[PDB]
Amino acid sequence: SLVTELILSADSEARYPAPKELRIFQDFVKTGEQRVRIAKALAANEERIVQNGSQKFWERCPNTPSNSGVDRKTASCQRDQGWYVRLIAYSILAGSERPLEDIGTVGIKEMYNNLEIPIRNIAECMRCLKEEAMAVLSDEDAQEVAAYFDLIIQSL
Amino acid sequence: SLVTELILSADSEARYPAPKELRIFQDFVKTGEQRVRIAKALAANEERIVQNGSQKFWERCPNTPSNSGVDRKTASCQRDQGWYVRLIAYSILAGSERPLEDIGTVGIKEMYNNLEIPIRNIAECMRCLKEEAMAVLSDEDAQEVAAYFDLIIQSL
Amino acid sequence: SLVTELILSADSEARYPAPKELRIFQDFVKTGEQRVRIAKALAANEERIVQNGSQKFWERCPNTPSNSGVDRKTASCQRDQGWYVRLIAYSILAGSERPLEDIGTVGIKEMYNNLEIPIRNIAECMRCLKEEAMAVLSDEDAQEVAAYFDLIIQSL
Amino acid sequence: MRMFRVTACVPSQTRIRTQRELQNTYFTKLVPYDNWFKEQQRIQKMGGTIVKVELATGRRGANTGLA
Amino acid sequence: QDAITTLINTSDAQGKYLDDSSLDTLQEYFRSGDLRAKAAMTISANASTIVTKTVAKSLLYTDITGPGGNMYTCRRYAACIRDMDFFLRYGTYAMLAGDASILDERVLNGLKETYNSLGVPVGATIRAVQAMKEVVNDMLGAEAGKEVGYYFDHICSGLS
Amino acid sequence: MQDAITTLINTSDAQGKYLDDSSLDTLQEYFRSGDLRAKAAMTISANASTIVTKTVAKSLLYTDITGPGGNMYTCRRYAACIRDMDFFLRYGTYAMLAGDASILDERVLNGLKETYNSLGVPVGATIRAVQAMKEVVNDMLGAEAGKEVGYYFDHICSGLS
Amino acid sequence: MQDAITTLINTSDAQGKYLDDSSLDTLQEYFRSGDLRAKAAMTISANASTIVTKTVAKSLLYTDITGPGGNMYTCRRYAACIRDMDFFLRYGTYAMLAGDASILDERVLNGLKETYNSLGVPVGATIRAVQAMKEVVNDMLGAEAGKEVGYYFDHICSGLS
Amino acid sequence: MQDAITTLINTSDAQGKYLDDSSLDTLQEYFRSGDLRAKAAMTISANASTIVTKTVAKSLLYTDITGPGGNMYTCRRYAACIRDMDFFLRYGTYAMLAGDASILDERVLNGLKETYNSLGVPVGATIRAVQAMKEVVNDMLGAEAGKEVGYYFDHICSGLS
Amino acid sequence: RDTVTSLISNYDTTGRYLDRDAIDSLQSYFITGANRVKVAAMISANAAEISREAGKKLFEVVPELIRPGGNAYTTRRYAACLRDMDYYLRYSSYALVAGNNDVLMERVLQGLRETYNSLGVPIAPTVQGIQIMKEMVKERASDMGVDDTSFIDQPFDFISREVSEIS
Amino acid sequence: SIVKQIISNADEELRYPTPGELEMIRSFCKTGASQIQLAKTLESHAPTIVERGTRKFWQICPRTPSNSGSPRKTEAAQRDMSWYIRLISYCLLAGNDQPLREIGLLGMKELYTNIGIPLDNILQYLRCLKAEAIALLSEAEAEAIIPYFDQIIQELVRPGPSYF
Amino acid sequence: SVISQVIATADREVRYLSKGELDAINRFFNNGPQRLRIVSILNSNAEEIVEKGARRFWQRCPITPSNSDNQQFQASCLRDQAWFIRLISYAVAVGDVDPLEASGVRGVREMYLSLEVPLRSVALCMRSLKEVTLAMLSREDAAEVGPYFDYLIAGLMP
Ligand SMILES: *[C@H](C)[C@H]1/C(=C/c2[nH]c(/C=C3N=C(/C=C4\NC(=O)C(CC)=C4C)C(C)=C\3CCC(=O)O)c(CCC(=O)O)c2C)NC(=O)[C@@H]1C
Ligand SMILES: *[C@H](C)[C@H]1/C(=C/c2[nH]c(/C=C3N=C(/C=C4\NC(=O)C(CC)=C4C)C(C)=C\3CCC(=O)O)c(CCC(=O)O)c2C)NC(=O)[C@@H]1C
Ligand SMILES: *[C@H](C)[C@H]1/C(=C/c2[nH]c(/C=C3N=C(/C=C4\NC(=O)C(CC)=C4C)C(C)=C\3CCC(=O)O)c(CCC(=O)O)c2C)NC(=O)[C@@H]1C
Ligand SMILES: *[C@H](C)[C@H]1/C(=C/c2[nH]c(/C=C3N=C(/C=C4\NC(=O)C(CC)=C4C)C(C)=C\3CCC(=O)O)c(CCC(=O)O)c2C)NC(=O)[C@@H]1C
Ligand SMILES: *[C@H](C)[C@H]1/C(=C/c2[nH]c(/C=C3N=C(/C=C4\NC(=O)C(CC)=C4C)C(C)=C\3CCC(=O)O)c(CCC(=O)O)c2C)NC(=O)[C@@H]1C
Ligand SMILES: *[C@H](C)[C@H]1/C(=C/c2[nH]c(/C=C3N=C(/C=C4\NC(=O)C(CC)=C4C)C(C)=C\3CCC(=O)O)c(CCC(=O)O)c2C)NC(=O)[C@@H]1C
Ligand SMILES: CCC1=C(C)/C(=C/C2=NC(=C\c3[nH]c(/C=C4\NC(=O)C(C)=C4CC)c(C)c3CCC(=O)O)/C(CCC(=O)O)=C2C)NC1=O
Ligand SMILES: CCC1=C(C)/C(=C/C2=NC(=C\c3[nH]c(/C=C4\NC(=O)C(C)=C4CC)c(C)c3CCC(=O)O)/C(CCC(=O)O)=C2C)NC1=O
Repeated sequence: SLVTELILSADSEARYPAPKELRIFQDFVKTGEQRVRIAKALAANEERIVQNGSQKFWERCPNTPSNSGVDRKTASCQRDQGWYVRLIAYSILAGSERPLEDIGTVGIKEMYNNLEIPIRNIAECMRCLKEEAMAVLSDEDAQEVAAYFDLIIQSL
Repeated sequence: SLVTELILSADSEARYPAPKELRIFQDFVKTGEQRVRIAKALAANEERIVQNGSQKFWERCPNTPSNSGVDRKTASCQRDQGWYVRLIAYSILAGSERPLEDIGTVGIKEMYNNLEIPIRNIAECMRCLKEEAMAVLSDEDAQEVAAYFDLIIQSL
Repeated sequence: SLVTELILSADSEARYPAPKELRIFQDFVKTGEQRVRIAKALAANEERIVQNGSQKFWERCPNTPSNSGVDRKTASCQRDQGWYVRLIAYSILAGSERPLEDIGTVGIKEMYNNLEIPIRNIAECMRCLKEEAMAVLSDEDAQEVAAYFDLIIQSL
Repeated sequence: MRMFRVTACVPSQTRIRTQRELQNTYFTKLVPYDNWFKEQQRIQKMGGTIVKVELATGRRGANTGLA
Repeated sequence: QDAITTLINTSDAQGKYLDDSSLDTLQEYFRSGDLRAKAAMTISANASTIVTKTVAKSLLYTDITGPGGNMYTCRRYAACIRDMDFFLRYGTYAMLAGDASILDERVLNGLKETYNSLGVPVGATIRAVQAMKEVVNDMLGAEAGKEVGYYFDHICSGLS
Repeated sequence: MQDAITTLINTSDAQGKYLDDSSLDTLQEYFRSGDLRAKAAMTISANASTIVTKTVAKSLLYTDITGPGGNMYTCRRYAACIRDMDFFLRYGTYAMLAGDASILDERVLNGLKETYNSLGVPVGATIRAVQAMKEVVNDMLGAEAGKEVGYYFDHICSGLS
Repeated sequence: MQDAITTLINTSDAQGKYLDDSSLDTLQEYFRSGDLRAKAAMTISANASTIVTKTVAKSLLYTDITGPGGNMYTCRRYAACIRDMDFFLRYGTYAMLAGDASILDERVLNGLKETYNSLGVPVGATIRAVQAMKEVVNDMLGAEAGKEVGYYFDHICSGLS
Repeated sequence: MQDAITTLINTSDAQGKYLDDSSLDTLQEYFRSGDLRAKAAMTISANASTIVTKTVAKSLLYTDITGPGGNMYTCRRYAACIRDMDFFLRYGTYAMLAGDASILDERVLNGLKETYNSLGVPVGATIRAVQAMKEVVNDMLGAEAGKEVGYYFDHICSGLS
Repeated sequence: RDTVTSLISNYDTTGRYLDRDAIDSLQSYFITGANRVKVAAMISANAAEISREAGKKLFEVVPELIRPGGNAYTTRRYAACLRDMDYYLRYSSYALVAGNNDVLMERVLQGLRETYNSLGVPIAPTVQGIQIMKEMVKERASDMGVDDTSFIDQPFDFISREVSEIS
Repeated sequence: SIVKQIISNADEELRYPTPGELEMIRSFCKTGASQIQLAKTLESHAPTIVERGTRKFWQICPRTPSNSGSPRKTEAAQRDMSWYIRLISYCLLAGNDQPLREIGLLGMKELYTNIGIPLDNILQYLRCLKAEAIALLSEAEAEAIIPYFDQIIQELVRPGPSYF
Repeated sequence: SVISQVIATADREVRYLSKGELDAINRFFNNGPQRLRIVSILNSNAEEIVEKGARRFWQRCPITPSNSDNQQFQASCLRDQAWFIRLISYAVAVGDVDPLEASGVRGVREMYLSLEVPLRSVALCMRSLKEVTLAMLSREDAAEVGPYFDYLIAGLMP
């Protein structure tokens, strides 16, 4: 989160929060209302976000384990899409991508290679979910969400 | 500057700047006009700031080399005060104390201890200059300037 | 002490104390009687040394917390002076400033800044104690005690 | 950051230390999490008996905030 | 870990989103953020002064300070005020974060063992921490002083 | 470490004794197992990633140790478990090819239990998954070399219990 | 590293005065370009792997640089070229987000020509690859941000020159 | 480390006064034993290898702790024991010259017993070795200086027991 | 890189498969390998004698090196020179096993002249002693029964050629 | 052993053993029966080599701690030499020189200088044992075990092999 | 090769090539000619190995860039098959994977990630290439060659 990172940056040179750190903290606390609005919107519409993203991702990339005829694989893909958008909600709530990084996007390649899932297919799907997140959000909301969606993109 | 440390933090872990750091960059970029106004204010009333600060500094402490009757020492004290408020203006403009640190507070004690000048005398003169900047600036500008003033006070 | 530092220099390179180090040993041992005479001399007249040091230091630097009217602060300053001349006698006994450094000149500046007494005031007071030790001690004796006095000058 | 409190004694089997190269082997050391795997592997490579590994800093099952 | 991070951890353990009670907790933190930032400015403004007053009011002119005591010698006085500055800065960090997890991760762990190993007296140490709580309560007021003094009591219990 | 030859040499050398007939025949058994032990080590070296994939699929997936609150949740922990498995399989390959399990004793089981108890990593799920790995290598290597690497998988399972 | 604000402050500090009016005008220019600077850095951060892939595809694949005896033969050297292009792109993005090429001079250009001549790395083909990277980055951000970062790519080419 | 003078200063410093007559009398004792302590150090430094030779001969050789399976078997461990013996002798020399066993308590006895129990070094065997080394220093130094060095060798043994 | 890996790397860098000239050269190296291993064995059995006696012969023919002006006068420098002799003999034996001078290229000639110019070590007594080592290994190889002394000729000549100056 | 060195080198780089390492292992296992028979010849003939070497070395060098009147020094000399041939047989069975180095070359000179045995007399005694082992066993079986005798010999001729 | 690494091992723990290492390289020199003859057979069969392996690879993996309608991708893939066969013959000639490791295992994953070519698909193609080569070779020839195929596959099996 932004607070923990600001403290550990103050901790590193063994000092108090500098003239910028308190300013970033005030920015975070005053944008908190907007962040809570984003989180509420995402938690409300995650179901249709996942459905529309899977629709666009299967219209775009169909050579996937997500649509290889096994319903367990498809249900797992939908659950993973919902989990990742929930992690993006955690990121916008925390003010930093560290809920996304420490849970979703650090061991991502080794894990999804171990699952034998093609990495670029997941990248395509995260791009689909990012586009639908634009489709439901306002301009600042969708910009702040697309931030962490492209974090997921970079991790793949 | 603050953006220098943003780029150096993106460096040394071999990564691109996170959108959280990009958000710090946006916020600094919109506070830039206020910071330019504050620096113009300091470059405007620096003369009276040094005059009144030296006045109150000699009022609270007459046992300094700056008022020992040698006017070259008083000229050097005036010039040190003016240089430091110039550095604080640089810090405001850069959005970080690192110009102020790397020009006037890294080897601060070695220089002033070579100059046979008491450290806490410079610190108390800096407190006087801080109170003068408090007296002449608006409240948010006063907080921003007095924070870097306090940074110098910590360096002593 | 000199003995400890001889042992440490013979250590950290895993060697025996060289013949020259044991020459140092057997000579510092023959230096012993004059060191006991100095410790006894400094212990015998310590009260008058601190009285006359306070006299000259209050004559030369009156802007001190010792002569602010509080006899508790005055008594504490006399206690500090007696403690420091005790440490210098200890350093004669040991043959080096290791007791002096370890007990009184390692965290000297940080402590007296926590106690808010100006550092140069302590330097002037110890210079007064130094010149009274010149007054009360013979020439070789004045040299051996003024050495650790100059060490106290360096720390302040 | 979450730390490991590790006590181990790592012996030398490939070199004779003459008089100064001898340092110590029984060390108790705070180890960062991101290096403890490599330190465990290194002191297993040199042949050390690891007698005590505990979590000095941080809690178990931390999904986030552990560093 | 901070208040937001603990909330995320709890809802990730339970696997769901942040419910309305956790959103109330988060709105509490987010509306306390401004006054916590002001108190952080104030503690960064006069930290050395606070340490000066607390060593004067709690640790000086007892025989702990004089010979045979633990703050005797210049280096041990420097180490003691260093530890006092540590406690002040880390209580400030915990006030900024809203949780004492930073104290439980960096300050309190190992500290009792190390203080008992060096012969540092824990009782006078906890006295110094609550005297710091009193001085910050005096120079900031009731509310912000209450928030930071709660974490000072957390440190006081961790030494205890 | 010790291999089969080094444990035989060590057992004889800690007695001031040349290797005897029982030791010479045990070393003969090692020499005549060497060819299939090398072939099994090469097969595992080829198929290590597939082994770990199938092992985690059949023992550790679609259980609550994977979902939220599970120990294999939060992808870096899944990757940590997969790294643990690559190390388990490579050290089992070392033990099976060397003929002795001492490489396991001095590079896995020393420290592994206390690290897992320090981190809250469940040892029972680790052991069940490691024997599932043993079953996988049994499945696609054969009965003989599969059991030969399964002996050292049993040693990894026993040393964690 | 001296960014635009830092080098501006350095000029005025060497001159000894405050930042003059024209220096404040340039700082205003930087402060109103910073939003598109952050957005361009955001897109480069997202699509860095794609940018390097299409750049190598348009300037370094299907030439004799990738055939035997070419410098991009022997897969480790292809990977070394990929990681050099990644260094070029990320450090040019740092320079664009900073508003001055000091990070390119200090972290990249200060001895890369010596190292590339020492290793026998093609300087001219790296310059062509960096210009192709400038074309690729130009293509998916648009004219303004594209030239704003292509200035730093051209600076990389000039320092390799 | 601390020497006899340093400890006298340290107790007098913790009490808060100059050295009283008893502390100065202990100083007289130390300063008048300094000549023989220096001579004993010269003798120990000159004959270190010989002292370790006779010490290992009269306590450690010809018994099954040097046999197969023993601790000084497998030549590198015997040379490790030689190094430990020479280290103990040199640190006993440092302790004898300083007049204090503080250096041993800081650099020798701090964690040595736990270390040896972790390596499997027989603690009783090296304690018997240190007493034999005490006997060798007794024989080739005399009763007086031999007893003096034997005090710090006893401190080594007690910190090892 | 031995002969095998050097030739393979050359054909890799030009992209060709193995032609019959390479197969003949590889088979030739594999046939000479028995003699190469025999010389490595004799070297590992008599290395101290060969290196030290070559140093002795060099100091007899070049007398000045043990004289006070020379850079092998004291026993510290004498032992350093004999250790250098052991270095040359060991890496020349490595090259004899490999059949290639890559080991010498990266581990003997990687700055030897810079070191010997920094310390004042004379180059030409070093290569003279290298040649004495080569003649010694040649003669006990001929006594051992190896008719082909061509293989053992090459590493010492390579070290001499790369180290010596241009007259 | 060969497998020991291969496992150590493979675990250093955190990689599985390569096909060439496994070819090395299979070739060594193919020669394993032969090397076991080499060790068998060594086991059968070792005390004869020890007794003839100790007689020859005493004749060539009387100033020897074993040749001093004490029976225990004599028994210790035979014990040490038989132990060295035991390590040579271990080297035959392991496939490399690990059980000579690790179990008695590493730290051997300093061991004996602490003991008080002169190492030049040790060198001569080993030369004698090498001679009687050359003359005692066979021709082809000498080529396998006498090089390890040379390996233990080569560690102590090095203060400087003497010339004019 | 075994001889380079045994030289490096003797260099690290400073000594000469001891007798066991000498027997190891003696067995290497004795096994040389068989490696040479099987290298000659691989050079004779390399083209047909590529054709049959590509046919079996497309049978076992039709959704690939090689099997797309773009013939540049197919030509690059067939060139890759020939290059890996040449490198495998290099590895067979050397007796270890040092040409293979030096040229086509180290960094091959990073390249094919930079080319976006699926490394599982390359691993499957090398599996089919292994099957074709083992079919085209005798049982002991298969015993020599198949490990190098296994090591090429495992270098990208991730
Ligand atoms: C006198 C030369 C100067 C001066 C002194 C002054 N000191 C105090 C209070 C204290 N002084 C000490 C110092 C030490 N304790 C140690 O262990 C060491 C090493 C030997 C030192 C130097 C301490 C600990 C105190 C605290 C209280 C006490 O008595 O222990 C005061 C009073 C401070 C106050 O106002 O509360 C004063 C005035 N003042 C001068 O003007 C001189 C330059
Ligand atoms: C002062 C209020 C009390 C006191 C203090 C005292 N402390 C030490 C030594 C140490 N203090 C610590 C504590 C910390 N180190 C850290 O990094 C952190 C930050 C999270 C803490 C809290 C440690 C570890 C030490 C030992 C190492 C060091 O020197 O820092 C001393 C010195 C003791 C000695 O003999 O060296 C003292 C005097 N003493 C009192 O009497 C007060 C009650
Ligand atoms: C969907 C966008 C893509 C896809 C999905 C897919 N995933 C799996 C299996 C798993 N996915 C996960 C995921 C996570 N665990 C975590 O901790 C995190 C962060 C919160 C994530 C994202 C896990 C653990 C599994 C394993 C199964 C399980 O949950 O027990 C599958 C199944 C693969 C199979 O064959 O079993 C699938 C299909 N597939 C696609 O094609 C999309 C690109
Ligand atoms: C996988 C089968 C199970 C599992 C794994 C898991 N492990 C960790 C963390 C660590 N595991 C180790 C492992 C080892 N230490 C050694 O010496 C050896 C070599 C043979 C091994 C395998 C280490 C060192 C760590 C800590 C350091 C690091 O993670 O790099 C975790 C993460 C725990 C956490 O809190 O993050 C996990 C998840 N978990 C399961 O549920 C499986 C049954
Ligand atoms: C000899 C008298 C006895 C003996 C010795 C023995 N020691 C070791 C190994 C080590 N000894 C040390 C010792 C020290 N390190 C230090 O820093 C200091 C001061 C605290 C000492 C005294 C260490 C650290 C080691 C391990 C690493 C090293 O050898 O340098 C061994 C080897 C045991 C093993 O390999 O496991 C032996 C044999 N053994 C006896 O039986 C004698 C009575
Ligand atoms: C075929 C099995 C798979 C496949 C292949 C494919 N490869 C490319 C492009 C290249 N492949 C290489 C290969 C190598 N470089 C080396 O140094 C070595 C080792 C010695 C090898 C094998 C290179 C250099 C290229 C770049 C093009 C060139 O030759 O300059 C492509 C084309 C990708 C593109 O976008 O052009 C393809 C398709 N395709 C499959 O379907 C198989 C899995
Ligand atoms: C296997 C590694 C090893 C070796 C070689 C070893 C050496 C050893 N031999 C020992 C001793 C001797 N070696 C010898 C041997 C020789 N006497 C000679 O003059 C020659 C040429 C030799 C060849 C080694 C003698 C006479 C002794 C008498 C012991 C003494 O003088 O102290 C001992 C004494 C302890 C004991 O026997 O139990 C030791 C520790 N012990 C080991 O751990
Ligand atoms: C401390 C000064 C010093 C000395 C004395 C020294 C010794 C030394 N003498 C040496 C050699 C000899 N000393 C001697 C002779 C003696 N050396 C003596 O002191 C005595 C009394 C003798 C026995 C008679 C012999 C015969 C050699 C043979 C040299 C050779 O092997 O060719 C050498 C070798 C180099 C050379 O030949 O010049 C060295 C390094 N090196 C040094 O640094």
